[PDB]
Amino acid sequence: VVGGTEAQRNSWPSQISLQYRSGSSWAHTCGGTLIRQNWVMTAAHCVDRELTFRVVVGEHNLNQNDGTEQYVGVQKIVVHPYWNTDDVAAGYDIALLRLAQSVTLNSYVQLGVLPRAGTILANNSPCYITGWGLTRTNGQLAQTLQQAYLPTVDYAICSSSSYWGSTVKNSMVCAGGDGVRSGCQGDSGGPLHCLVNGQYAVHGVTSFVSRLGCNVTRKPTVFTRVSAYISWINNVIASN
Ligand code: NA
Repeated sequence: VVGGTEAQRNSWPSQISLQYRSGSSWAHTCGGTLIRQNWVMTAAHCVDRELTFRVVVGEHNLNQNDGTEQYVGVQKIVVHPYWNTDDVAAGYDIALLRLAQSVTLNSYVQLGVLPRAGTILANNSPCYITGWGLTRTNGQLAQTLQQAYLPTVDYAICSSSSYWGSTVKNSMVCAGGDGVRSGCQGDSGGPLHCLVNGQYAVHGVTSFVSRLGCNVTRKPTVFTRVSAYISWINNVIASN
């Protein structure tokens, strides 16, 4: 997250860190959203590589003992069948991870609330991106979970020529684009939390930024639109 602020420990309890084994340690690669006690929602592209993955819930600081973490293996990966790793602009950048154990819920560990199917936010709708991604373009991962206020940019504006053009689809949410704040590498797969009728819901799964940089004016961060995938989500969980 470029131009973020450190999140309070209990603001975003559905946020997880998806990590891969890296020698005798684990490295954060992507975000995710706890949606069942044994199911995480993430970006398909976060799991294109043939790695050993684990999920950390109740995680705040990647580099320090928070006293609140639970560490769980990924037992099953279900990627959207239409996902194509060479065509992220096509969409479908969503995957569900079934965890080897059911996590315990507390104030640091909660299910992410999802929008109703079909829900599209009005332009300029208030949202936060959260994650441990780079704090600057070509930068380093955050230690502490960050958040950045990223208002939505509607499909008509986001798919206009000075924004993302044909690259953005109606199956996606755009947010931000102010040249100051954004998603960056390592935020992928994590939530866009948007405030709708008094309640935050996870409307976005972080998918991509410009190749030119994370915080590039009129290249808002693009998210897979959760509300387009409600039946797919339910269908996967119900059969797994
Ligand atoms: Na920690």
